[PDB]
Amino acid sequence: ANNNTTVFVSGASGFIAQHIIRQLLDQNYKVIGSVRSTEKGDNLKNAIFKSANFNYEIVKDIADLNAFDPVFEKHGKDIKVVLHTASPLNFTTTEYEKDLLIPAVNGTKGILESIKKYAAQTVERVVVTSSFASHTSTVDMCNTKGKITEDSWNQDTWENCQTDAVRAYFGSKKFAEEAAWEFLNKNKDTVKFKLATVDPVYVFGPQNHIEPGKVLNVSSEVINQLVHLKKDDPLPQVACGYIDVRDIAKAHILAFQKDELIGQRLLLHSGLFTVQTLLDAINEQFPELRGKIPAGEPGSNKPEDLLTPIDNTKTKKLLGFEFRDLKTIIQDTVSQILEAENAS
Repeated sequence: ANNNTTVFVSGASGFIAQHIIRQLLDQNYKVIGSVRSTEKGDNLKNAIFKSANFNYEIVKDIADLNAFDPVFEKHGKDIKVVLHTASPLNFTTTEYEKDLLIPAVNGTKGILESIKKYAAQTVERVVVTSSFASHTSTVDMCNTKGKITEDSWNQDTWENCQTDAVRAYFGSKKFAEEAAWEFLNKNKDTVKFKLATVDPVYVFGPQNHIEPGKVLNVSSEVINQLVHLKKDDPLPQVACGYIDVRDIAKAHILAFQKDELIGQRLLLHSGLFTVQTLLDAINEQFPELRGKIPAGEPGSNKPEDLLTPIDNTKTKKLLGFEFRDLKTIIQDTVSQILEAENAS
């Protein structure tokens, strides 16, 4: 029955999306992904996924509100599930409303309007990839006396998130997700689909695919960065929650399969980290790197002493599977990096 179900995945080349599609194909779903070019789609179909159940459509700019109209006109009677993972390109700008906020909101509104136009009674489930940033501003992320849950919202306004590039990016995620819930509320009787959102913290984990022989490109930066720093190199400053990419992918799939996930914001978060946390874990699990990478200041910079606590009890109860912990993430991520460089 899964092969009788077509799932549309926007932004199919992405880090999260590739794991979603791998998992979907492993469950014998029919998948149409959207890609920015024929060469990317072909590389995906024939070098990465290698499946007759993966098709692709070209969608170049999700800031265009009509970007998904051709897809749903062509396939509007077949797509039962939409996993909307695509985000606008993030680039340096000082015009945050024009270059960040408006494209992010249109990036959500567009595909929903396409569904309303061409597939209102066919699409049964939509899952939108959102962000921890819809739950908190950057300015509210470092309050050890507060608490963030799935019902928390980033409190910034359209105007005050524009003070700086990271805060504006956080605001773009907030307003993009708000647009999804607002669309659903305004169209409750016009469209059939049920909506959930998957809202991840900082994403760690192994690449779905590595092409060998290459400098290795990795989709989550900080672990690969630390692995390649020398002993005396100055340390980056990075603190957030962490979540494995494969758990995010699995959550998206449950979020269209399971009726208990309907209408929920799912906070995809396994634990807190600072760079010290990562160094401690990497040094412990990879003897070959001790004395080669930084040690940092073990015991300093505990994330509990810096970050607003995150309580995602609801999400963990509803998803019903155990998130990978930091040790597993570091083992899988670092061993993939080291083996790939060994092979090249």
